[PDB]
Amino acid sequence: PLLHPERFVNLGIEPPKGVLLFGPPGTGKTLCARAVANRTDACFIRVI
Amino acid sequence: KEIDGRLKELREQLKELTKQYEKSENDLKALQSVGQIVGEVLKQLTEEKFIVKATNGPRYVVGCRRQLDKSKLKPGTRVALDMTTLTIMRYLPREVDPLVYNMSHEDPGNVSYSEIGGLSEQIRELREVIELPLTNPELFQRVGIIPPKGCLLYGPPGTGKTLLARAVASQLDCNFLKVVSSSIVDKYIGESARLIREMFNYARDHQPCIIFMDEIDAIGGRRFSEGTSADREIQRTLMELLNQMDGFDTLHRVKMIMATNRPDTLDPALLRPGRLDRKIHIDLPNEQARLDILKIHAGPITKHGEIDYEAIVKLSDGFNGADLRNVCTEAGMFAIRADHDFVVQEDFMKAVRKVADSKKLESKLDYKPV
Amino acid sequence: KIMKSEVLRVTHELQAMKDKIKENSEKIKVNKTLPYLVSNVIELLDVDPGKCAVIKTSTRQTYFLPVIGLVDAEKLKPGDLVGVNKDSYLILETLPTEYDSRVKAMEVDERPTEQYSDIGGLDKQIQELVEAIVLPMNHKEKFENLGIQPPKGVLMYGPPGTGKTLLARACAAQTKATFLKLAGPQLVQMFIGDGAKLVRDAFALAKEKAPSIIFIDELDAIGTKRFDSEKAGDREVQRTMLELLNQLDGFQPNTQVKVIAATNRVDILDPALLRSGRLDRKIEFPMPNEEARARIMQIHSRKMNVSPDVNYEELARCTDDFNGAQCKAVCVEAGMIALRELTHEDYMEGILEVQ
Ligand SMILES: Nc1ncnc2c1ncn2[C@@H]1O[C@H](COP(=O)(O)OP(=O)(O)OP(=O)(O)O)[C@@H](O)[C@H]1O
Ligand SMILES: Nc1ncnc2c1ncn2[C@@H]1O[C@H](COP(=O)(O)OP(=O)(O)O)[C@@H](O)[C@H]1O
Ligand SMILES: Nc1ncnc2c1ncn2[C@@H]1O[C@H](COP(=O)(O)OP(=O)(O)O)[C@@H](O)[C@H]1O
Repeated sequence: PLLHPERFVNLGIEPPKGVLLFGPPGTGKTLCARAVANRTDACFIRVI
Repeated sequence: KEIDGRLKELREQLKELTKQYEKSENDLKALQSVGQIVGEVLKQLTEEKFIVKATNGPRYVVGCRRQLDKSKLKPGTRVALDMTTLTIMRYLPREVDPLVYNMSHEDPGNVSYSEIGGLSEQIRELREVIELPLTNPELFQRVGIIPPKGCLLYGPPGTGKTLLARAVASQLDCNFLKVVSSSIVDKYIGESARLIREMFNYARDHQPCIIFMDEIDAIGGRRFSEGTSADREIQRTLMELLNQMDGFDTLHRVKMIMATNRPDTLDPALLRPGRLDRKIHIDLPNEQARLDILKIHAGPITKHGEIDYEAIVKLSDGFNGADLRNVCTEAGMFAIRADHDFVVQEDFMKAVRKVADSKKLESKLDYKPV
Repeated sequence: KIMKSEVLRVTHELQAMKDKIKENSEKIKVNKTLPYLVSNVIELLDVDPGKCAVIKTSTRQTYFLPVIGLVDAEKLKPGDLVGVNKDSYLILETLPTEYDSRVKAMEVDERPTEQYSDIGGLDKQIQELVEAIVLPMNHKEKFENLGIQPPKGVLMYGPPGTGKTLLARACAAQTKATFLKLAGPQLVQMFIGDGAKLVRDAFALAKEKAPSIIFIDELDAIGTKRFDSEKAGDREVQRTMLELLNQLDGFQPNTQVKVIAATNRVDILDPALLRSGRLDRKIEFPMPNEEARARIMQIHSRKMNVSPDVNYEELARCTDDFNGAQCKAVCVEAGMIALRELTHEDYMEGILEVQ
């Protein structure tokens, strides 16, 4: 969706409405940080 | 005629109109009107010295100048003050609980209390608790007793309590106070018991006040274990209510009519005799009473003389008059279906079975009486 | 005769009359453009030996403006938030009050845009409540001339995912009037009278804003079936329940602001809300059949064009005991996987994921 290459037409209107990246204490939110670095300057904030 | 009829147009446009120059002056008069500060005279220091509490600020003392009738001023009277004119320029009576006033003086146009059937015993109970003490005090003078204070109504949520309360309210419509017993809560810590004392004072002003408040269980409670600050505000509000209605000084010609749904959870301190003189349970409507209510609800209905009312009575059981206008309604848009001018008995049968199947689902239709 | 003298006075006396209030109004409207003190009306019906007022000012003061020199007490009913002169210490003009913090905007949607076409399956029921709610809005004058006051309380009971929320909002959109949504399961407040206060200002807000749609959810949570055990006797929630009861008759004249209560099991209610003048229209919301479920998900996936010619018949066979919400989740699950299954086989796993 951040690349916005195909969300508008080929797939239905909008990309999937959300992500729940859960899991036991471990890899959780590290993939989020990796996605943040791989994406544009619209970068995440870690709220508790 | 042209010089006649053209006149009759132009002055009528005004009359009530062209009533603006003085309205303008009045609001200009307001523009340079002095706003006089308002307090309550706690006590009279001397014949010319009067100790007055500003409703918010400190107690000042003021003094009537020449003709303000210092004799009629009393400790606790309302007077207008000015931080500049040094005196009282005029005196002012009291207040009337405005929020309560309009919601107690906006009783909608109801029908007579004779339009509800099966509660004639409750009707005569209301007559010999309200009308009798004021119409004939000579008989009770020969008796030598005080009239009773209040009566309680309780039972299934559908009885006619709101209809009876609205009917007795429509009987007077001038000295009847309605209370819903839930607007007592507010943002501020104050104005909780202040209002309660205020319409009690209003009940002191007018002797034949009939006070009606509903859901005593909304303030009652049994006992609060590990009470919260909101729970603690109930118990002081309940205690203030108790000591202002029974307390040390009693009311005169003021009767309280209250209703609820859970009699067991009520606080035993309130329901003891002396505060609640009579307890009345409004039971299930009778089968012939349900027949009368059905006829009342089916009065202005286009129908012919084939309706089996006895069949409705046999099938519809345990159904308050509430469920009966449902049946009358359900026959209504059944008649709307297929565009039928009249209402057929089959529509009532469809209504009865649909309401009966509706009522099957719900259990515990009524609390057991105390 | 005597016209030409009369009107040369009259038209002059008309225009000069109105000009001075135009002056005066300005002289008081700038003051009305600078009010500073809230109006905690503590009224006296002070008949002049007509009325009068006490105003608890914002700065903690009280001002007894005589006979309320500007606003009639018929419209100046007591309350708060009504213009008061900052200099003249007089009532200035009415203004909107405060809607009890939470009720100011709890979840109030200004205008819903969901359409009636995207919902279906229970078309007989949806048309039934449209006749009982939407028609009393658009053709309200038809009921007025007929003489029958439309019923207001519609109770829509059925397992979750039957489209009650969409139908209520779609009906509100069709009426083109105000829609107010109540979070029913969260009306149980530890503060005393809080839920009672919330429902009041919700009714007050609905009355002040058009013939509205009061969509109270979780009526079973609001009202217990009176099955009284000491574990919980529904003591503090009976507070709010009868409060909702006494506000159901507030809008009986002029028949505006309808009440729509959504729940799953109607049997968990005592015969209090099931009243003819109160909630009377109970409409069943069953789980849609295979045809209806297939049509519902087809309408949901109408905005998706990835897999042509999917009759959804195998989906209807595999959509046993599923809700419209489950059908939407099934179709959007395809909307998440149908990248680069696809046809008649990317639908089953949606239900399997939730459990
Ligand atoms: N796949 C991984 N590769 C490398 N390091 C990882 C990986 N998963 C977790 N870690 C390490 O784990 C630590 C915290 O991981 P992460 O930020 O994902 O979790 P968190 O925010 O601390 O919470 P939780 O463990 O509950 O998900 C970091 O030091 C990170 O390097
Ligand atoms: N005994 C009765 N006679 C006539 N109508 C009744 C009766 N009981 C209930 N109703 C119907 O119920 C509605 C009034 O509600 P009500 O039962 O008075 O509330 P509550 O019982 O909480 O006071 C009215 O529409 C009225 O037609
Ligand atoms: N007939 C229908 N048409 C379209 N969507 C529906 C339908 N029925 C249910 N839904 C879906 O169900 C969801 C509403 O769920 P919810 O309001 O919790 O169910 P209920 O109203 O039965 O309690 C919506 O997001 C909607 O997509």
